[PDB]
Amino acid sequence: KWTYFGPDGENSWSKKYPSCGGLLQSPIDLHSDILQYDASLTPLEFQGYNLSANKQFLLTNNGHSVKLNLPSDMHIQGLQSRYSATQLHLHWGNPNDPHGSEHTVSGQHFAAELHIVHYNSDLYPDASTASNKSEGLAVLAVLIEMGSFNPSYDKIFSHLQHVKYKGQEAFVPGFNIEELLPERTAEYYRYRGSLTTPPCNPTVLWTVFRNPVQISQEQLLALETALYCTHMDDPSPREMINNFRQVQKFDERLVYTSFSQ
Amino acid sequence: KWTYFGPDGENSWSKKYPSCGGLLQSPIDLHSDILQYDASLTPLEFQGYNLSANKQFLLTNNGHSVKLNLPSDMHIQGLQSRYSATQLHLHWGNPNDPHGSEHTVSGQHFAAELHIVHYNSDLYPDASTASNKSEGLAVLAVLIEMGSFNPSYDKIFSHLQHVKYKGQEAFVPGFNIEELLPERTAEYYRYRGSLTTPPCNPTVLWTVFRNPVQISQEQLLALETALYCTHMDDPSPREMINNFRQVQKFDERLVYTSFS
Ligand SMILES: NS(=O)(=O)c1c(F)c(F)c(S(=O)(=O)CCO)c(N[C@H]2CCc3ccccc32)c1F
Ligand SMILES: NS(=O)(=O)c1c(F)c(F)c(S(=O)(=O)CCO)c(N[C@H]2CCc3ccccc32)c1F
Ligand SMILES: [Zn+2]
Ligand SMILES: [Zn+2]
Repeated sequence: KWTYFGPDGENSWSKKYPSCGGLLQSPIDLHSDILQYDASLTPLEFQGYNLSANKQFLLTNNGHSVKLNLPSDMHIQGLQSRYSATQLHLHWGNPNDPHGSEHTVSGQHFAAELHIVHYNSDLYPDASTASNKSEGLAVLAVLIEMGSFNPSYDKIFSHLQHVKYKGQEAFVPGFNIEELLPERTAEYYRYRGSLTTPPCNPTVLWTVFRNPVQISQEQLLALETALYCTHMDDPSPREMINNFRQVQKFDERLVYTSFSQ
Repeated sequence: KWTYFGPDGENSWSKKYPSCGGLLQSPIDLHSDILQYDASLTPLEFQGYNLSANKQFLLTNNGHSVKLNLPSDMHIQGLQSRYSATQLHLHWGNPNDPHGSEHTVSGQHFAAELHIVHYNSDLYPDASTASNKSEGLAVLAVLIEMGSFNPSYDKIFSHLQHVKYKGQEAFVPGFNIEELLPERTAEYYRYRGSLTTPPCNPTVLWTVFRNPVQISQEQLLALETALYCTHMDDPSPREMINNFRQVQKFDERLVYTSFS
């Protein structure tokens, strides 16, 4: 029953999940002293991201997150193995402090953050298996700032009032997930880190795009007010707010960039 | 035994020291959204800070930071109770990322940070006893940036090579500790928080001065490279670097400022 607030919050995770106190932890602050240009970081290609509108995909509130399941024919090409999609989810703040990205940039939080989780499907038959293995997971991260209304993100947000409580599931028609990515996807930060929730496995190759996307104040307010960590019938409801982890020590790591300036 | 790096680092402090996972944890980012002017916050008076140059004060490396012992006649006046000095110490990063303050300002780290710890001597006999009690401690924090050479900080830093390893100790002749405080000490942030090291008791009234001080690039590099966490005969030595805690969540709370 880990949480992001109170006795069971982040400084206590490592009591039950030892990797959360181990090395290579994410998220981190992306700042100049630890950035190094790497010309071998060539463009990723996003394959089968255009999910058919006539198909539908499962949206679930598991109490800690809201995730959309993605099909294994969706993949990223460019890495040293194929990585297939398994799910996407978000992280965000609260109505009175809409600053809940996980990674920060020169010490500043963005409003929210989208993660698209993939696993090495060349080597493993499912993401759970991959998650304990060296470079088993690759997660793409999109920074989200308060700005213009975003119709593509709204294809997800329009379904949240239907997965308002833990254990609830809804179906989302397919759309082109590439619409959720920012401009100039060839410009990104890359680093070795971990899951940012229990069990904090240090098995993730992170790609954080350099450019943020925008969603509106009203979309952030919906996202921040729609969802609960607890079941529909729980007599001690908890809102699902401020579901991001603080940034972590670097432990001598660098972050490699595909952009030189 | 706790450290700042590896399996014994900050995220595992709460196993042995449960307050590190509880309420009112420090340090925090001081940013505009959470700042509120409070006209009640008047200037502190630093009494007994001009330490006898005929007295010596113990500097020790405890494996976590370098600390100078301070005398109980040194005190802050201006708070509801008298708070008497017990020790000062510093936190810093490393020469590849030289930004190791504990508090940040609009998400930005300073080079380093000086803390002068005090305890409520009106209510408790010594800082150890106060440290887990209501209203027990008060810490002053000075932000440090690279700039001009600082003679006064050099009164401490010139002794660092004598306290290189864990368990080593040196003597520092009294000097005026107020020389380590910045300009316009009436300007400060105040908030209720905790120790930033085990046992992380939530018993600290924090005062962080608005203005930083300067030390030279050579002085900052000395601080970053002079000390180890380990004993002299340890086959696996460890540099004392990056001895600062990551900022904590601070939600539905204000930091009060003595300035607008
Ligand atoms: N920010 S993040 O990308 O690190 C990240 C999460 F933020 C997050 F919430 C979840 S979870 O499964 O919904 C919560 C745990 O129950 C996962 N899922 C993890 C749990 C273990 C596992 C195994 C295979 C694929 C994904 C995950 C996750 F990878
Ligand atoms: N950043 S800080 O101001 O919170 C702070 C420290 F950063 C730090 F390193 C120390 S310590 O004594 O050197 C190491 C054991 O905590 C202390 N000392 C505290 C620990 C408990 C205690 C008891 C009596 C006097 C001082 C302290 C500390 F208050
Ligand atoms: Zn995530
Ligand atoms: Zn300190």
